[PDB]
Amino acid sequence: TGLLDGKRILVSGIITDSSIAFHIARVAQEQGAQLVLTGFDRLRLIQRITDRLPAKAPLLELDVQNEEHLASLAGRVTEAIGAGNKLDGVVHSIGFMPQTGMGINPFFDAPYADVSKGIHISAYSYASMAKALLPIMNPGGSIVGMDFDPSRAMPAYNWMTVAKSALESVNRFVAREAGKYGVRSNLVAAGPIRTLAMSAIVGGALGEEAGAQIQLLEEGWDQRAPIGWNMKDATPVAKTVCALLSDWLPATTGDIIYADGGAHTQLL
Amino acid sequence: TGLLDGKRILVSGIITDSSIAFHIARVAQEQGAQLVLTGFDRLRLIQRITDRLPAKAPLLELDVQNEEHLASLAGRVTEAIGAGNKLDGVVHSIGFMPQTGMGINPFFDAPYADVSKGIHISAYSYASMAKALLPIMNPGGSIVGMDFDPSRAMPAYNWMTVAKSALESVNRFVAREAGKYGVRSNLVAAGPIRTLAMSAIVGGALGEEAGAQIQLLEEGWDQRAPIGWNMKDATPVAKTVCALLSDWLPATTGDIIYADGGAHTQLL
Amino acid sequence: TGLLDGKRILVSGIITDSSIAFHIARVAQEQGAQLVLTGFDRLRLIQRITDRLPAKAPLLELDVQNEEHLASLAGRVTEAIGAGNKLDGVVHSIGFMPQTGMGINPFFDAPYADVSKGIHISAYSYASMAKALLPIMNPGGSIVGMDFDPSRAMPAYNWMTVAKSALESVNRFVAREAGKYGVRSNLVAAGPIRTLAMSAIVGGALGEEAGAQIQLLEEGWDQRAPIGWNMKDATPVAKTVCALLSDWLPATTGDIIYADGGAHTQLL
Amino acid sequence: TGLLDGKRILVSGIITDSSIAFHIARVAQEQGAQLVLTGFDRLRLIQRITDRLPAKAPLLELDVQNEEHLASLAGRVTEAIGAGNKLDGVVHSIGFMPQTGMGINPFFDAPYADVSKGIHISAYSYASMAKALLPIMNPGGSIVGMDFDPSRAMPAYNWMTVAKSALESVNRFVAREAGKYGVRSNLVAAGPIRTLAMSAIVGGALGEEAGAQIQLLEEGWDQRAPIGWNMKDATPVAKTVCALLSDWLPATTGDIIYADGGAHTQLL
Ligand SMILES: NC(=O)c1ccc[n+]([C@@H]2O[C@H](COP(=O)([O-])OP(=O)(O)OC[C@H]3O[C@@H](n4cnc5c(N)ncnc54)[C@H](O)[C@@H]3O)[C@@H](O)[C@H]2O)c1
Ligand SMILES: NC(=O)c1ccc[n+]([C@@H]2O[C@H](COP(=O)([O-])OP(=O)(O)OC[C@H]3O[C@@H](n4cnc5c(N)ncnc54)[C@H](O)[C@@H]3O)[C@@H](O)[C@H]2O)c1
Ligand SMILES: NC(=O)c1ccc[n+]([C@@H]2O[C@H](COP(=O)([O-])OP(=O)(O)OC[C@H]3O[C@@H](n4cnc5c(N)ncnc54)[C@H](O)[C@@H]3O)[C@@H](O)[C@H]2O)c1
Ligand SMILES: NC(=O)c1ccc[n+]([C@@H]2O[C@H](COP(=O)([O-])OP(=O)(O)OC[C@H]3O[C@@H](n4cnc5c(N)ncnc54)[C@H](O)[C@@H]3O)[C@@H](O)[C@H]2O)c1
Ligand SMILES: Cc1c(Cl)cccc1NC(=O)[C@H]1CC(=O)N(C2CCCCC2)C1
Ligand SMILES: Cc1c(Cl)cccc1NC(=O)[C@H]1CC(=O)N(C2CCCCC2)C1
Ligand SMILES: Cc1c(Cl)cccc1NC(=O)[C@H]1CC(=O)N(C2CCCCC2)C1
Ligand SMILES: Cc1c(Cl)cccc1NC(=O)[C@H]1CC(=O)N(C2CCCCC2)C1
Repeated sequence: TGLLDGKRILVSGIITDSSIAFHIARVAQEQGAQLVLTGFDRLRLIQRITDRLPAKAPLLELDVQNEEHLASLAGRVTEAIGAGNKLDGVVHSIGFMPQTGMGINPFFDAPYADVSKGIHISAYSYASMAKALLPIMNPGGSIVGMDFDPSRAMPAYNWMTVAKSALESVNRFVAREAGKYGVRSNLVAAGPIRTLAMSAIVGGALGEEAGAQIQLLEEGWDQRAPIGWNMKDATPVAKTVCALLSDWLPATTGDIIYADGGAHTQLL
Repeated sequence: TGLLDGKRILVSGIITDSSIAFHIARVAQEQGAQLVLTGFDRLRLIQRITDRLPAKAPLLELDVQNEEHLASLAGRVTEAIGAGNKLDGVVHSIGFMPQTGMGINPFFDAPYADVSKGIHISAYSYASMAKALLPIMNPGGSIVGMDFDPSRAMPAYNWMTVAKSALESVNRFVAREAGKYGVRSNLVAAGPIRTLAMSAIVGGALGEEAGAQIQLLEEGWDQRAPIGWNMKDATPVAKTVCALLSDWLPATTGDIIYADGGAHTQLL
Repeated sequence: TGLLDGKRILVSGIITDSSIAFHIARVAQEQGAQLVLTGFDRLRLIQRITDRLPAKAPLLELDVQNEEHLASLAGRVTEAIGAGNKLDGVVHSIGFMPQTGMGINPFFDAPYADVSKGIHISAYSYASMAKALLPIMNPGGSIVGMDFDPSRAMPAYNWMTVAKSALESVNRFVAREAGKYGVRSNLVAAGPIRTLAMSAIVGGALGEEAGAQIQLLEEGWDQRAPIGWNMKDATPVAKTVCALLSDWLPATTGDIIYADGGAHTQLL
Repeated sequence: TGLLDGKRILVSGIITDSSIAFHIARVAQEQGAQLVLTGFDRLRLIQRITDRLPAKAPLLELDVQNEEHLASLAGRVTEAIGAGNKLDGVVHSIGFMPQTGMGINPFFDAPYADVSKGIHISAYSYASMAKALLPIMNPGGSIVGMDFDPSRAMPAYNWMTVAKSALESVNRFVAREAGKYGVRSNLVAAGPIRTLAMSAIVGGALGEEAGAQIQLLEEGWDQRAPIGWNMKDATPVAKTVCALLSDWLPATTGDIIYADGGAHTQLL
């Protein structure tokens, strides 16, 4: 009697135990889902990480910039879940921007080759993955991607902000395509989560000013959030993704659900 | 093992079996919730209607323009659910605008006394009800109100649109207050639902042009919605309200969830 | 060869020499406009204030809660500008909320009678004034009102925020009506301007916490604004209103122009 | 005594006499501006076209994908306007998406190489051009780019919609950089303008369904616009760009001005 009992769900984006996708996978399994995981490049690492999940789940390789991986993905998923079975859910939890595109590196100095690679991985791939998986998704199914509200500019996030603006637009078009299959497509806009890399940025990995700016953003976020915001706790975000994967938001698509403590609704 | 197992939830706004709140109440009971209902003016009618719900629920009188009713409400609710028990949820499903404020009656001809009464009932009362009930709500609780997206003007909806714009603003302030209690506050923006009164408007009750315009809006809504929109089915809306009443959107507050088929995300 | 050469423009909302409308009137006259002014209650005061404007302008009494004043207004304006002449512009620079609706007074404690009076004056009156004046406006004309961005909640502004949310909605409907006359309707959303009353609030007139919160908002606004924000200078706002009154934004209506230093486009 | 008397303004994006930039250039010259034009690839054609403008203006080559052209641009502009003179304005009126990214070609079938080229030209280049020209812009100056509202998905516009979503985000970051120079950055979101290429699309150049869909969008736009919308008249758009280039919107930056008849403010 879990929220996702019987559902077959693909989850991308695990790379460490602090990955938002690790917590999405954990909560989905606690609620009865059967998972297929996808991982990029370091598959030995990812397998060792996902051994800590509450249940076993097959791990498939997927580099979203690799056309061969995308073309073979549905077949590999079907092999893993059994002929005649389809997916009920897909989680896109993938993002990347080269360091020239973030941090104290000036906005104008990011070469377009770098920005293009960030937009490929962070925005276009939401459409790539939907293209690959919709043919093996059931009616009533759900595609969910992770967003960070890009409606306003901010220090340091720079071209990643642009990539998220693109992703939000991509999501509204994926909803048009997915609708033909009876499938919903939505994003969860999360507040800041202190992953490994974010702690590295606070420690100055992308420059001192950038670290300082992110600490100020984190502090302000919890202040503005009427119910507070705990950057060390991804569980509320994971629960929100599972809500979208369930049968309980059946008339929402092309849309963005804010799991951010309510901060974006408050000026100060 | 229902979505709302053990939760005590107040539901306002039932007046007929086509009321959106009737379907919210039905689905919440199917998912294990224990309800207290509130009704306006025709309590004999409302009792006979709610006899058709799957489980029994006490009915309390509440005119939101009546200060005495509001001042006594928490005590009456506590009497109904038992001393030492509090509410986990509150549903505001209340709206009203005099006929001078809607339909073919010119926008400029609505007297302010009429508009004020519509705004009192449709917007201010969301704050009134929160004031009354927050002192008897548990941490983790949820206040939900019904919205119709007023971001753009449209024919005939006229001053009711203005009242909804006000309600959206009220909701962001109620979230600030509710947050002190560990309680969330959100609206569900539903697509058009063919209630009794809406069928009456399509039949020309507020003028012929108004009826024609609403039929065009309904048709366009289903067209734009990537997953379609069934104006005769309130269940998807009721499910969305129950999602917000559950524990599965714990980091959303001051916000608006669109249960509209995705229509507001598509231009055409 | 001023921006507004030959145009006849009604300007409401002057009460002191720090009124935003005083600066709108000054700049409009510097650019060639012929004005008619309207004033509320203290007409002797207002006349003495407007004697300092660069050119003479007739002053008419207008209490927007007074139906007789509204019903007679067009005739009084026509008397002042001459039979056979019409207005090219109207400026609404009127707002009010009782002190129970702002400041440290709790949001839930504002009586609806108070909120209703604030919404009447601050939102409904935009429609009242358009109703009164559209019959004596020329094609190509422009109605402009003053807004403070209410898209997010904030401390202390409380029910005035709600009134502005209502005003934004009203403006989109006034645009529908005005369009029949070839007239545009828009709002200017200004950043914070340190008028007499705002200095009084910073000095604690609506409670100490409220004053502290407004000083923080002011400081943050200038920080966020990419071109800065000078709360002591209403001229940039006045220029923006004159831009809307001119012939140079002929395809904008139902809309909001932000004269806020760009602050609403930046998170921090 | 023109709106732009004495101002030196760079205008990009002319390719035919139906180019929106041709009308921007014409109106700016009618209002006293001194222009420098930039053109892509067919410079003989562009020179013959711009011979029809009311005044002479030097034409410089600029392919925004060409790094050498960008690196040399400021020097070439300075050579054209005279050492010791700087620009007061820059107009970005550049867009491109390969045909795989628009029309009836399925959204999922656009190769990323194609999408990337569209985003390079249509979005990244707004930042490229600002980088190149800000060092030779005066305080009080203005950078303006052309937008088509991408807040909602729509048929056929497909990946160009995504590129515009990216451009809107880019504009908010360019505003941060430009602010250091005392320069504003804004976009004008225009309604549909029947250029040569758009007539070609209506005639079926990107598929029959796409042409049909654009005709429906055009018709609906004029219907929704409270003051109407004339797709054959770029002058209202050109005037709006000149308003932003003038001194009359001095507190607007990082923002979007809608020159669309008010259509985006109305649902129907
Ligand atoms: N951390 C936050 O503050 C935050 C906030 C809101 C949204 N998000 C978003 O959540 C998502 C997950 O981020 P995270 O914070 O968990 O970081 P993460 O580093 O743990 O996850 C990013 C993932 O993207 C994967 N990835 C990179 N290149 C790839 C490629 N070529 N093919 C496939 N996968 C590839 C990485 O392997 C990694 O698993 C991202 O979309 C991020 O933008 C993060
Ligand atoms: N029907 C739709 O298309 C639609 C769409 C979106 C949102 N909504 C909203 O959903 C909510 C419920 O509307 P509905 O369509 O179910 O209509 P409804 O008529 O069934 O419900 C409106 C309720 O408000 C109650 N009410 C009126 N005055 C009251 C007062 N003084 N005190 C207390 N209650 C009072 C009525 O008794 C009734 O129960 C409203 O907020 C409405 O604006 C409706
Ligand atoms: N000051 C700011 O920070 C700021 C920022 C953005 C928008 N605004 C808006 O600008 C407008 C003007 O405000 P201001 O700051 O210049 O203050 P102000 O006090 O100088 O102007 C408010 C005006 O409203 C008038 N008014 C009140 N009740 C009236 C009635 N019954 N009939 C007619 N007029 C009536 C007052 O006489 C006064 O002239 C208001 O809409 C305000 O909300 C102000
Ligand atoms: N036509 C409309 O309906 C409409 C509506 C809103 C916005 N817009 C926008 O207005 C702008 C101008 O479009 P238009 O309709 O006048 O079409 P247009 O074809 O006349 O202008 C597009 C211009 O981009 C130029 N361009 C393409 N690749 C380039 C490159 N590598 N380097 C430099 N310039 C390059 C072309 O030469 C051309 O001059 C675009 O941003 C477009 O997206 C158009
Ligand atoms: C919010 C912020 C600022 Cl202001 C400055 C720098 C960094 C951040 N926050 C992040 O980068 C967060 C949000 C986000 O999309 N990611 C991604 C995580 C995966 C690799 C690319 C970045 C991590
Ligand atoms: C959408 C629409 C148009 Cl366009 C014109 C007229 C009516 C409507 N739709 C409605 O009025 C719907 C949406 C809404 O808030 N209610 C309320 C139902 C309760 C009494 C007041 C109106 C019913
Ligand atoms: C921005 C702010 C906060 Cl946060 C708290 C209190 C006050 C304010 N700012 C104001 O009230 C500004 C903005 C505004 O509409 N007015 C109105 C001025 C006329 C009388 C009613 C208020 C003055
Ligand atoms: C609005 C629309 C639809 Cl719905 C479908 C197809 C085309 C369009 N409209 C356009 O493409 C308009 C708006 C726009 O950015 N351009 C650009 C003109 C320059 C080359 C790339 C496209 C022309």
